[PDB]
Amino acid sequence: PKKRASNGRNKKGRGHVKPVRCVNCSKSIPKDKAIKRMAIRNIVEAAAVRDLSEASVYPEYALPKTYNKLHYCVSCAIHARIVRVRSREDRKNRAPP
Amino acid sequence: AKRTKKVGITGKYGVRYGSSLRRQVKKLEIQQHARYDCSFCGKKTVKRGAAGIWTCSCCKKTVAGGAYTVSTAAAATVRSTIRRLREMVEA
Amino acid sequence: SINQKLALVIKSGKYTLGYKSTVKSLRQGKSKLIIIAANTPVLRKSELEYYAMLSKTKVYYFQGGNNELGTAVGKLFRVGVVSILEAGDSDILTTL
Amino acid sequence: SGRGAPLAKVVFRDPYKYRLREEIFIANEGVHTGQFIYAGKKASLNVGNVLPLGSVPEGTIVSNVEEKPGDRGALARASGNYVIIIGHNPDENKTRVRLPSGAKKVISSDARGVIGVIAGGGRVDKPLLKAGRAFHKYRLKRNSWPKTRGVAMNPVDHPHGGGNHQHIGKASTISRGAVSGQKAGLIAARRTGLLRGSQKT
Amino acid sequence: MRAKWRKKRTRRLKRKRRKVRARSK
Amino acid sequence: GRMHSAGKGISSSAIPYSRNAPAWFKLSSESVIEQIVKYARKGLTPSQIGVLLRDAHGVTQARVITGNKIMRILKSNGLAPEIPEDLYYLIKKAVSVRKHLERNRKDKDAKFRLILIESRIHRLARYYRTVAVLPPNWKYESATASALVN
Amino acid sequence: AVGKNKRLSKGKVVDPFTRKEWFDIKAPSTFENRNVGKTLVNKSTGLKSASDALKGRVVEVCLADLQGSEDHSFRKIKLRVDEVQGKNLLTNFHGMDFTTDKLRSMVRKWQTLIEANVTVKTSDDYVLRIFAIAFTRKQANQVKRHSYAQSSHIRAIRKVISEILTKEVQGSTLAQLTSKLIPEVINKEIENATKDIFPLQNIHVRKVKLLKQPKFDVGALMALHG
Amino acid sequence: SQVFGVARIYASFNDTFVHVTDLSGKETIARVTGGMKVKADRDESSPYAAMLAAQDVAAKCKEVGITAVHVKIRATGGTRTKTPGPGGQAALRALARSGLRIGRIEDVTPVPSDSTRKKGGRRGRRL
RNA sequence: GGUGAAAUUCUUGGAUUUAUUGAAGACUAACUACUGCGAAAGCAUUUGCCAAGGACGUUUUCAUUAAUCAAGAACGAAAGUUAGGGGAUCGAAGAUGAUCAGAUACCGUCGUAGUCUUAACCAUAAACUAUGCCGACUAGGGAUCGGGUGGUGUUUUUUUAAUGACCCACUCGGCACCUUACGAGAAAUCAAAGUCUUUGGGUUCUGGGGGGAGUAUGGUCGCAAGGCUGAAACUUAAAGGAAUUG
Ligand SMILES: [Mg+2]
Ligand SMILES: [Mg+2]
Ligand SMILES: [Mg+2]
Ligand SMILES: [Mg+2]
Ligand SMILES: [Mg+2]
Ligand SMILES: [Mg+2]
Ligand SMILES: [Mg+2]
Ligand SMILES: [Mg+2]
Ligand SMILES: [Mg+2]
Ligand SMILES: [Mg+2]
Ligand SMILES: [Mg+2]
Ligand SMILES: [Mg+2]
Ligand SMILES: [Mg+2]
Ligand SMILES: [Mg+2]
Ligand SMILES: [Mg+2]
Ligand SMILES: [Mg+2]
Ligand SMILES: [Mg+2]
Ligand SMILES: [Mg+2]
Ligand SMILES: [Mg+2]
Ligand SMILES: [Mg+2]
Ligand SMILES: [Mg+2]
Ligand SMILES: [Mg+2]
Ligand SMILES: [Mg+2]
Ligand SMILES: [Zn+2]
Repeated sequence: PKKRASNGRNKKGRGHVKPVRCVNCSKSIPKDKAIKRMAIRNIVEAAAVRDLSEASVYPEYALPKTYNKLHYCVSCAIHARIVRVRSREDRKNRAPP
Repeated sequence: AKRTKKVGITGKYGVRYGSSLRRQVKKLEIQQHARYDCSFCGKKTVKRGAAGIWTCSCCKKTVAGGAYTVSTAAAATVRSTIRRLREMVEA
Repeated sequence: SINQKLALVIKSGKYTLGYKSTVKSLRQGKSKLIIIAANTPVLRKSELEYYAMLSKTKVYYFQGGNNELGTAVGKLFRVGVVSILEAGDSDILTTL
Repeated sequence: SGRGAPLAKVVFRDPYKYRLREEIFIANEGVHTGQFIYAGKKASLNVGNVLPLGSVPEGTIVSNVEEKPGDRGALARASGNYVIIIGHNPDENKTRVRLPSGAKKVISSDARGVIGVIAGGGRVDKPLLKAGRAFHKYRLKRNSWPKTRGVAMNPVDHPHGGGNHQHIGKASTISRGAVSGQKAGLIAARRTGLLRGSQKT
Repeated sequence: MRAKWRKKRTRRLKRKRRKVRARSK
Repeated sequence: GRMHSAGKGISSSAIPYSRNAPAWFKLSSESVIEQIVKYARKGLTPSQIGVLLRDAHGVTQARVITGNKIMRILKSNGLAPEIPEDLYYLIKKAVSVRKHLERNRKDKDAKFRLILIESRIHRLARYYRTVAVLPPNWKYESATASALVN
Repeated sequence: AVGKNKRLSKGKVVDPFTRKEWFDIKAPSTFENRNVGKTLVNKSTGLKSASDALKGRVVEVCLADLQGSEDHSFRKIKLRVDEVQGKNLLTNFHGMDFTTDKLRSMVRKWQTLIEANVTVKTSDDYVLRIFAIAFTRKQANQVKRHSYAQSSHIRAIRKVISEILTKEVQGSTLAQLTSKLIPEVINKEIENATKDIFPLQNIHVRKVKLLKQPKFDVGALMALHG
Repeated sequence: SQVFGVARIYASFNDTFVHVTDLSGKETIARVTGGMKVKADRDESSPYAAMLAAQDVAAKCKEVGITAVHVKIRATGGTRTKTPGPGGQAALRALARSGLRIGRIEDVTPVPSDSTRKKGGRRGRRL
C-alpha cells in the first residue's frame, strides 16, 4: 500500500526536479527528496580554542566558522542515523527535534 | 505529383552504390545546389561555383566558404572566438 | 520603439522609399529624416551622408538589412533607404 | 586544379617602385572579393590578416603558418585545417602551436600566419561513389591511381606476390631499417589492428 | 525471474525467430 | 472554462440591474449615436468605442442609453466590418504567430499555440457561417489571411 | 608509507635557505600600513636574476592588516609586485575578494540573493570586473517569515546597481577606486538608490578583478610609492 | 616584530598535508605529510601523524626564521567531499602549541558553481 | 594516490603539494522552500530581441459561438539510430587490481560508445497523484503565491506628498497543508476516493480468475532497435488486495 501522502518527497505541482548527489555515496537523488542538513561548525573544534587564542597575534580575533550543506540519500541517512525509522503515527511529525 | 518517395535528386543514381551512400550524397548535394542569402545585397542569389567558392549572381560578390555549404560551423565558431579575442585586445 | 514610430509614420505621414527618390527629396530639401539600412553599401551610405550634410537632414542607421527595413515600413519588398518627408502625429523627428 | 581549397589573388602596392604586385594566398573562409587585407606586425586581429604569431593572443586560430620566419607558409594549408596558438615565451621568443595532426610545435614568434580557417572544408565528407570520380580527381594530381594490391602480383613484382592463395606470408610490419624494395606494408608500425581506446595524443 | 529480464529474453527470442523465418523465406 | 487551457477564472463585468439608467446622464440618444458614428468613422471597433464612451463620457452602456447595441448602430449607419471583430483579432494573432514561426522553426511551444489559435479561428468561422454573417465557402487560409489582416 | 617506495627514481644535499635572501613587501600609499611582510628568493647569479623571479609574485593580505582596523577583517587585497628597488618590492593593486566565512554567513534561507557584475574600464586604462551582492530583508513589524522580492524588483535593483558601479569606476583611476573601496561608500550609494525598490541588507562590493592592465608605468608606480 | 608565512593545511581523507610557504606562496618551507610519519596507509590520515608532521614543519620554520603563520585550511573539494579530514584540526593545534604564532584562519576548500559530474554513477557507491 | 585492508598507477628525468598565467568542454552550487510557470515531457547565471500565456480589473464587445470526443493530428524524459561538429568530466562495452569456492559482480584504477550540439529519425518510462475531462453541491482551520478593494494603520523619501516595502480586514484565482468524519471504503485511507440498493448532471477510454502472452499470425509505421493493433490451442485452484497475531 501507500506509505506516505507525500510519496517520500516534496513535489506537489511540479513533475520534475533537478537531482543532486549524496555526499556519502554519490547516489543521484532528486533535490526535494534529499535529506539536507546544515553543518555550521567552529573552525577550531572547541578543544583547541584556548591554544589558538594564546597563540594568536591579534587580540579579540573573531575566530570564523565553516559552513557546509550536506545532501543525503535515504540509504545513507538511515545508515548514518541522521534520520531513523519512526513509528507509523510518529512518521507524520514534521517538526525538527 | 510527387514523383519519388525518398530518393529525391539521388534518383539520378538509380539502384547503384547503396542506399546509405546515396543518402549522404543526397544530403550534401541539396546543400551544394541550394541558393543562399547574400550578406551584401540582401537577396537569395548566392550559388556555388566550385568547391568553396560562393558567388552572388546579383551583386557579383564572391565569398570563400565551405565545400558544400556557404559557411561551416567551425568557421562560425572561429569568427566568434576571433571577435572575442579582438575585443579583449582593446578591453 | 523605432518600428512603432515608423509604422505610425507610414499610417499618417509622408514618406518615400528608395535611393533615387530619397536623393531627389534631399536635393529638393523636402526630406526631414533619412533612415539607412545596415547592409547598405558604404559608398551609397557615404553619398547619402554627404547629401544629408549639405541638406542639414538627420540620419538614422536602421539595425537590420533592407529586408528588415522593408518589413518595418510594411512593404513586401526590400527597402534600402527611406526618407521621411512629413511626420504626421508621430514623434520620430522629436526623438532620436 | 588539384587543390581542394580556393585561392585568393590579393593585390598590394610595391613600396619601392610605382607598380602593383599580386600574391596568391590560400583563401580563408569568410574572405570576399573587394576585402582589404592587412599584412604586418601592426595589423589587426581580423580574418584574413597576416599577423606574426608573437602578436596574437592565446587561443588564436590561424592558417598558412610559417615554420620559420620568411618561408612564406608551410603549415595548415589544406581545406578546413588550422593551427591553434597554445602559448608564448617572450624571452627566447618562441610560440607553441598545435598543428592539425595534434602535434605540438615550438616555432619562432616572428613567423607569420593568416587569421582564420582555410576555406573549402567538409569536402572529404562527401562519398566519391564512383571510380570515375576518383579518376577525375587524380587526373589533376598524379598517376597514383588505380592501385593494384601487391598480393595479387607475382613474386617477381612484389614482396607479397605469389602463393597458391593470395596471402602475405611474413608479417606486414616492416622495420624502419629495411631497404628500398623491402618497404611494402606497414612501415615501422608501433601497433596494428582496430583502434580501440584513446591514442593518448 | 525479474520482469525486465523476462522481457529482454522474450525480445531476444522474437528476434531469433524472425531470423529463422527469414532463412526459410 | 478556458476551452484551450485549465484556467478557471471568473473575472467579468457585472452589469447593473437597472435596465434604464442612470439619472445623472443628460446627453441625448442622437448625440451619443453620432459620437458612436464619428468614432467608427475614425476606425474603431465596437469594443474600443464602448471603452471610450464609458470612460471619457459617462455612458454606462449604449444599449441602455440608446435603443440598441453598438454593432447594430454601426451596421445601420453602414460601417459594418467585412469580418467580425473577434475573428479579425484571432486571425491577426495567428498571422503574428506564424511569422514568428518562420523566423524560429525550433519554437515548439509556438507551434502548439498556433494550433490552438487556428482551432479557435475555425470554430468561430463555422459559427459565423452557420448564422450567415460570413458567406458559405468562407475559408481561413494562412496565405490569404496575412493580406486579410490589411 | 616510509618504506613503500619501490623505486625512488628512474635514474637509479645542500640547504637552499643558505642561498635564499629576504625582501620586504611594500603596499601603495592608498593603504595605511606599507609594511606587508617579507619574501624569499634565491640569490642573483649569472644564469638567473632575483628580480625576474620576484616581479611576478602576488600576495593576498587582509585589509584589516593593511588598515589597522578589525572592521575590514572580511576583505582581502591582492598586491602584485611590479618593481624591485633596493631590498624592498613595490606592489600595486591586483584584486579584492571577500572571505569565504563572510560570504557563507551572509547567504541565508528565506531571503533573496541579488548579484550583479560589470566589466568597466578606468581612467588609466585598467579593465575591471566588479561583483556586488545584496540580500532582501524583513521590515520591522513584518510578521511573514521569508521576505522575498518579485523578480522585477530584482531586475530593477540589478539595473541601478550596475549603472552605479559603471559610473563609479569610470572617471576614476585605479588608486581612486581603491580609496573609494576602503570606506565602502559605494555600499551606501547602492542602499540610497535601492531603498525605494525593496528594503535590502548586506549590500557589498564582493569582488574586484583585473581583467587587463595597461602598459607598465614606472612613473605611476613611484607615484604610488613615496 | 613577527615574520609571517602561510600554513596551508590540506586535510583530505587518506592523507594530510602541512606545508608553510612565504607570504606570496611561491617559495616553500617544510612540506611534511602524515604519510611521512607512519608505516600504514590506514594511519596516513590519523590525527597523530598530522601532529607529528606539524611539529616537524614548525621546527623547520623556527630554524629558517619564520615566527608566525596565516593558516589556510582545505578539504579536497571540487566534486569531492568538502569536509575536512581527521588530521587538519590536530595539525592546526600542533602548529599552535609548537611555539609559532597564528593569525587569520581561513577555509579555502574549492567550491564549484555547478561542477562537472561526480564519480560513482547515479546509483552511487554500492556497499 | 586509493581502501574495510590492499594492490593495479604515478614518482630525483621531481610525483603529490604551492604559486603565476592560459585553454577547452560541460554545468548553473549556496539563495532553493510542502514556493513559481508550463498541455504534459519539462523549466534556475546576466542582458537584449521575438512572439505567446494564465489570473485579476472592467457599468467594453459578440451572442450560445459550448462539453467530451471514433477517424485524423501536434508535442513527447532517458537510452538508442544516421551524418557533421565538439569531445573537459563522468562513463554501458572492454582492460585491469582486489575480494571470493568461483566473481568476466559489488569495491579500486583506467577507458570506447555515450554524455553536449546541429540536421533527421525513434514514440517509449513506476511518462505516477498508479486517481480522464467539464459542471453543481456538501465541515471547520490557519498559512502561502498572483491580482484587486478598504483602513486618518507602520516605515522610508522632500519630518510631511504619490510610490515602494510592511501591518490589518475582505475578495477572486492557484500549489498545498492541519483537524474531524456528517459521508465513503475490504481496509490502508479519502474534502474527494463524499452527495452511490433512498442506485440516472454530461461525455471519452479501459477491465471481466491465473498463465500461455504482449507470444503466434496478418496488417501498418520505423534504417534499425522496435512501436501500434493482436489471438488461439493448451494449462491451472487459486494467483491477488488490505489489514491481524506471531
Ligand atoms: Mg512494503
Ligand atoms: Mg516525470
Ligand atoms: Mg594510373
Ligand atoms: Mg586494389
Ligand atoms: Mg596472377
Ligand atoms: Mg621477392
Ligand atoms: Mg604471397
Ligand atoms: Mg591462384
Ligand atoms: Mg466556472
Ligand atoms: Mg475543451
Ligand atoms: Mg612539483
Ligand atoms: Mg545559480
Ligand atoms: Mg520564484
Ligand atoms: Mg568489467
Ligand atoms: Mg505505456
Ligand atoms: Mg497510467
Ligand atoms: Mg468536481
Ligand atoms: Mg490575496
Ligand atoms: Mg488563497
Ligand atoms: Mg500555484
Ligand atoms: Mg469473468
Ligand atoms: Mg483473464
Ligand atoms: Mg500483504
Ligand atoms: Zn549580392
